[PDB]
Formats: sequence, structure tokens, C-alpha cells
Amino acid sequence: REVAMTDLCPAGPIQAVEIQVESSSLADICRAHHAVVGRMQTMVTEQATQGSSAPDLRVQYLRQIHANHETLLREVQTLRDRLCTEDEASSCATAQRLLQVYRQLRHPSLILL
Amino acid sequence: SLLMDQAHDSRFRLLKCQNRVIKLSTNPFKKECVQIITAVTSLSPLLTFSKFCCTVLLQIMERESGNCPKDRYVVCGRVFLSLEDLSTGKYLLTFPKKKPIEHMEDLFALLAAFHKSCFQITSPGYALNSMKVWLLEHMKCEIIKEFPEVYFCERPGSFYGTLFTWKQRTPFEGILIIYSRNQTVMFQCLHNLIRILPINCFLKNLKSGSENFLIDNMAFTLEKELVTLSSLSSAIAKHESNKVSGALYREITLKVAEVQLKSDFAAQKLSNL
Amino acid sequence: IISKSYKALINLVQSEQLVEKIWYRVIDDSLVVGVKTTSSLKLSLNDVTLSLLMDQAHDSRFRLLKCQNRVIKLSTNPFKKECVQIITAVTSLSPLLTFSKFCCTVLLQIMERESGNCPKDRYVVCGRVFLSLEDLSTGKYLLTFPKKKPIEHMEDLFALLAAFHKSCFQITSPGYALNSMKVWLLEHMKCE
Amino acid sequence: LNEAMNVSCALLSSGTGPRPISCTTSTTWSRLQTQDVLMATCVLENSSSFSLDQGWTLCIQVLTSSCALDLDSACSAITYTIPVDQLGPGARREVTLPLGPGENGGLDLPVTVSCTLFYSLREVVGGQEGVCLPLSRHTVDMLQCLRFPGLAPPHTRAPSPLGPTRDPVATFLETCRELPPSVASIKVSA
Amino acid sequence: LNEAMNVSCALLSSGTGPRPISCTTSTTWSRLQTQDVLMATCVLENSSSFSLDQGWT
Repeated sequence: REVAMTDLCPAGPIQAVEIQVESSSLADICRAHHAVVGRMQTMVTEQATQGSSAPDLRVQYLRQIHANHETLLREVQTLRDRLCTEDEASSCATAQRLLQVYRQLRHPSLILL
Repeated sequence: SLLMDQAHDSRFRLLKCQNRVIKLSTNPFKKECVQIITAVTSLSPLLTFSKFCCTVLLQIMERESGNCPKDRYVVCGRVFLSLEDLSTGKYLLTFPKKKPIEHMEDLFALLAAFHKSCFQITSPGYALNSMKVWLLEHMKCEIIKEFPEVYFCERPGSFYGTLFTWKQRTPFEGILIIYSRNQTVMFQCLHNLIRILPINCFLKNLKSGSENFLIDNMAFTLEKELVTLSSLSSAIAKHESNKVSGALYREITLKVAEVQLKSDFAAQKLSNL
Repeated sequence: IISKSYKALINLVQSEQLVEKIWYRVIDDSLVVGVKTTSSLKLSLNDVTLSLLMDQAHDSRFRLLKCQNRVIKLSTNPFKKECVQIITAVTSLSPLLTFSKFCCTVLLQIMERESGNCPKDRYVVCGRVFLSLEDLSTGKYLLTFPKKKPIEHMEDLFALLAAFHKSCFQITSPGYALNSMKVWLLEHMKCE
Repeated sequence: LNEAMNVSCALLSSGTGPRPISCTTSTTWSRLQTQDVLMATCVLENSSSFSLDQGWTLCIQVLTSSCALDLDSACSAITYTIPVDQLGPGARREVTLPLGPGENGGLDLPVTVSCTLFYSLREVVGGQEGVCLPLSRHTVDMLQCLRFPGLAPPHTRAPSPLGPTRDPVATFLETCRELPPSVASIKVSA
Repeated sequence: LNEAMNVSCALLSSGTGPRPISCTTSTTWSRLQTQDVLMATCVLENSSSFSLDQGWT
């Protein structure tokens, strides 16, 4: 479907097409996302060497993205060191929380402009 | 692969060949590991000229590069065979005489032709040593000295010639891997095992590695991806000080895509398990 | 009432015991079930089979079940005289040992060939096969080689003549006679 | 060796689209016993003159999920092989092999089939061995392997497969011993 | 039970069309590996009201 997004671009929201996927099993999302991302790799490297570049905002929302990624990254690092230390209940809630991070990240992934 | 000689085979058929890597640590108590490859196959349909020669073909393909750039082949020998050669043993494994395994090629030919199944074991509030008693006293196991983490069951009726491997990582949470000559034998073992084990001993079938390694896989792919997106925003946050190059955004999103494909893969591994 | 009405069901669709009995053998990953016939049943006139039918009480799902059928004729002390016709089914095991256990029931189907009316499509329900890892762990139906060399329950012979890959051959020596057979068999091969 | 050189030269050089030899890799659904299964028809095509005579072989190899697992998978991959034997101009062949469920929907999906060819003289006479040409290295991803029964052309009553509620080993284990939709999305410039 | 007996009776009758339950079987070529194989699609159809429930095979 088409979704125009004005607080990504400084002037013109290009009417960027969003692609979604919804399913019971997270594994099938993992595979179909793997596929689509590989396919967008192909398309964008095909359009690069021909295509120009539209401008971004540079401000507010790229910093938003940095902050909400950095919190998760330091949390993942603390979790990796805890899994190294091996006190008790080695890895159950650790996996259950990492998949929460994964689902969080998936929902917007690679808004290509 | 394996490759017939048409000089033999006037006749075109298929030839299936099933592949396997086997990693065996050598004297774990750097440390030499042994990586061996193999293929596996029907004899029966080959023999139809009492004789055949097959050439071996080991192909090497690169993953990292999406250019398909490195497509190396090796031509790593040639095999002759005949019913004379079999008539006189020489290659064949026929059991109990070839109990004392002292030509490791025969061990590996076992570890290829057998049906394998990998299993996690967790006794959470209790140490696990009855494994070592059930193996060495009940199952009647010989350690191969060369590879001292491998056990050969010699108990003499319908478990004869089945092989185990046992890593006891964190002596609660171990892992057992069973090479058997069909699946019924697998079931007779799992049954016979669960009868001997504790009441809290929680088995689990493993398709695709141990849960610890798949968590490490997931953690690595996500930590990399989050660092790459923080890198996107830091490249933008130096463009702010000096509106962004859509070419810069493209450049970094391709690196991010290359990490996203890996986090997706590690996640299909975890979301199944 | 329920019981009364089944029995009603059975005289609804419809004396002489056309089958001896059921017996079953485990080979390796092969189930071999068999049956001894009676002189009444003429395999000359009657194409027969045998299926296996799994209990859905155990099997919560539809796995399909395939079974291979052999007819085995042996002459008994030839040197009227008794032939032994035995009929026997073969399949996989690991698929059935999913619930540590299973109870299959057995069907011998018969049909005539002569009458192009498809008139005579009788059956028999020829018994039921209970099995488990407790049973197999103590042998009991297995054949495990050499200790079970001296074959004295003939079902074990019949199991090997059902399970195995049969292959039939003519040998013609046209400017000799042919007798070395028995030596190679008895001396080189060493046959009991 | 002439025919070999002329063909090897024709393939590798003229870095163009339309080649003299081809290995097109498709996917299909076919129905067995009760299950549906994935197939790869690999269709080999000879659009040139040359005729891959003899001592020519075709080495297809079907590579799973690509990552360095600690323990191992029971099958890293498979390879098939076929003598390619007369195979003149315009001629083709068609070789259907399964990828499909490993016993219990057992299908991790990044998967490549890669074709190679293989000349050797050691076949006819020798004298220093043989050759591997690459050919078509196609990957299968999820998006080819999804199937749409509700939308389908026939609008006929096909029964729901409902992939097994448990592993055989898992059911075996439990017997021996006794929620939201996940989402992903992307955006991209119109 | 009742549903079973009612179908059974329908089945054992010769009403000149096998109404309650049918089985059509049908001949396919397919391809495997190398060789063209002969396949039988055997189609079971319930035309009638009666639901063949559990206990049936």
C-alpha cells in the first residue's frame, strides 16, 4: 500500500510504498523478510549507477532511531555478558526478550529514500 | 559429488549422493579438530557392470560475496570397485569381528551411512552423571581412545553397532547425538534411556544446533545490526554539524540489509526452537 | 442395545474358518505380519491381499499406511502331500512407534476373477497386533542373527521369506549336467 | 577436445545475456501420497550448434540454509549427477528432484540449486584430469514457496494440510514421559 | 452408530447411482528424478448429508 511520510523528508513525502507481513509463526516472517530484504538489495544496487538521490530531514527522527537502537544495543550487550557469566536460569527469558527486540525492529525496516 | 564413467555406463540414470561434514575433536583432555566431508549412495545400481570407476568432485563456494565470484572445484581422486574386491572383504564392514575400530576411515564410513539424531538433555536442579554409568555399565560402551568423546555400543543383541557422542557442557545441560542403523533402534534407545534417567530430565530434539549457539547467533546478528543503524545516525549526525545525501542513506541501508538477512536467518532458527 | 445393534450390523452386511491364525515378526525397520491359510481357500480362483489398519485412538493424525503382500508356497516333507500357503504383509515400523505403542487390526480381502460381475468381494477380520518397546526390548518378535541360527518357530523362516528381496533364476548347462550346486550350497556356501 | 574448447569459449566469453547452453531452475508444487511437496525442475537447454558429446557430465547440488552450525545437520546438502550424452542443438532435458519437507515440514529457506558441467578426457583417453564450468546459481527464499489456495483459479474444495502439531520424536518424548500475529514491514520510495 | 448403519444400508442398496460416498480414481503421468512415473489420484467425495466421522477408514 502507499504511505506518504512528511517527517522523514524535509519538503516532499514521496508517497513511499510500505510492504507488511502478518503470520502466527515468527520463523515464516524471518524467511519472507530475508527474501524481500535480499530483493530490495538487488533493486537498489540495480537503480544505483543510474538513480540520483532525494534529500532527507537530517534532524529529529534519525536521532530518534539512533537513541531507540542504542538503548536496545547496550541492553543486548548486558544480556551477552550475563550469558557469559552463567549464574542461574541461563537462557529462557533472555531469548523471550531478544525476540521482543526483533519484533520491535521488524515493523519499520529500511525506509529506502 | 560422485561421477560415473560413461565408458562403463552406456546407459544414463541419475546418481544421488548425500553429503555430510563431521567435526571430531582429537584428544580434548591449537587443539587439533578433524573436519571430514563425505558422500553416500546406493551400491546396487552401480554394479551392473560387475565394475565401475567413479571420480570425486569437491566444489568450494563463497557466502560473504553476493557476486558469486569464487566458484572453485577440486578433482580429489578416483575410485575403482568390483565384486572380487568385496568378495575378499577389504572395504566392507561386517560385524562382530570389526569391533576394535583401528582404521578411522571405517569409523567415518559408519558416521556417514547411519541415520543421525541430535538431542538436548537438561536436569535443571540436579547434576547428571548416570549418563556415564548407562553408557559404560548398561549400554556396554567402548571409548575410541583416538577420539575420546565417541562411544561404540557393543551390547550384543539389536543395539550392536550404534554410536553416541556426549558433550556435558555445564554438567546440568548436556547434549547426546545418536547414529543408528534405522530409526526403530533410535526409539528402542530413547525409551530404554528415559527409563534409566531422572524424573526432571527434559529431553529435546535438535534439528539445527544447540539453543546456546542459536542465542549467540541471534545476539551477534542483532548487536551488529543495531551498531550499523547507530552508524547510519552517526554519519547523519556529522552531516548535521557541517539535507542528507540519499546516496549516503542508500550506502548504509545496503550494509544494514546485509546484517538484516542474518538476523532473519538466526530468528527462523530461534522461532522454530 | 449398542452391542445388539453392531451384531445386527454384522448379520446386516451378511461359518467355515477360512484362515488358520495371525502371527507377527519384527525384522529390522520392517513389520512382517502373516497368516496360515486353509485348503478351503483357493488362491487359483481368488486374488487375495492383506492390509494393516491403525487405531485412530493412538493416531491423532492421517499418516497414510502402505503394506507389501507376499504369497509363499512350500512343500512339506516331499521325499495328498501338504503344501503350506502363507500370506503376509510388510511395512515400516518407526512411523508406528510414535506413541511408544500401537494396536493395528488385520484385514484379508478376497475377490473372484472368473465372474466379470465383481460378485464375490468377501473379507475376513483376521485378528489384531498389539506392540510396544517393552515387548521389543525383550526380543520376543525380533530376529537377531547369530544366536537365532536354529530356526524352530517357522514364522521366523516365514518372516525372512516375506521381508527379503526375492530374485528368481534359471541355470541351463547344455553340454554338461549340473550337480556342483549341492557342493557349493553344502560345502562352499555351507547350507543347513 | 575441439568441441570442448569451442563450447567453453562460447559460454565464458561474450559476456552477454543469451548463452548457447542454459540451466533454467524453476519450482513446482506436486501432490504425493497425502503431502504436498516442492520440486526443482532443472531444464538444461542447447540453443547453440555444439552438441555436448560424451565424457560430459552435469553436477547439480542443492545447498541448504548457509551458516556454520556448531553440532551439524544430518544433511549439509545433496548433489545429483547425470551423464550428458548426445544432447544436440535446440535439444533439452528436464530433471525433477525434491527439496521438500524433511519428514515434518523440515525446510529452512534460504536454499540454492547450483548447476555445474564437467568435461574430462580421462573418460575417452588421458595421456592432467578434467573441468568444472559454472552455470545458473538460483536461491529460494520463502516468497516462491508460499501457496495461495483461497485466491486460486479453480475455487475447488482442497483440504487444509495443517503441518503436524508436533515432531514424531517430540510426540514420542511426551508419551514416553508421563497469541498475536508476528509482523514485519518495510517502506521504499515510489 | 445410527448414521453409520443408515449409510451402510444406502451403500448395500443398488439405487442405480452410488449416492452417499463415491471414489473416483484417475491416471496421471508425473516426472521424478529422471523417469516418467504412472500415478493414480484416488478421489473420495461425500455427495450425501452423512458425515463419515471417527471410527471410519
